[PDB]
Amino acid sequence: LSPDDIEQWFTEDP
Amino acid sequence: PSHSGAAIFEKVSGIIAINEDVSPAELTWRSTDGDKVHTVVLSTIDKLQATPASSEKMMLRLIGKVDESKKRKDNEGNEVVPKPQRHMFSFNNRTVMDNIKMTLQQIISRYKDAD
Repeated sequence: LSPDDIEQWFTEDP
Repeated sequence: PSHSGAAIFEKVSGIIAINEDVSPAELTWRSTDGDKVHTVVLSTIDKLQATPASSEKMMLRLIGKVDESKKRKDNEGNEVVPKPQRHMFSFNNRTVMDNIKMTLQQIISRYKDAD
């Protein structure tokens, strides 16, 4: 819904 | 795999092609079917965002330079702090996106070295 949401895609999880 | 890489724009599919023959060099996205087309100025590209290979998350983000020093006034007669340009693209082959992120870096650095 927000830009930060798409940013998480780059952060992901190990 | 240089100056071209099948990229997805606005959730739509197409190919992303870069041309450094034009000043300032730009990038043009062309749908697969040819229903949508997009153009971006690379010379502004201040930062390149790309999802790691280890991350199943496929995506590529382009950051355009800004100029908040300009100080633009709003309809309310008050000054505002402009925001930096940022594009969002999606790829299916880490290699293709890898080329774009690599090729784009060559353009920025190309202008960075000059200044």
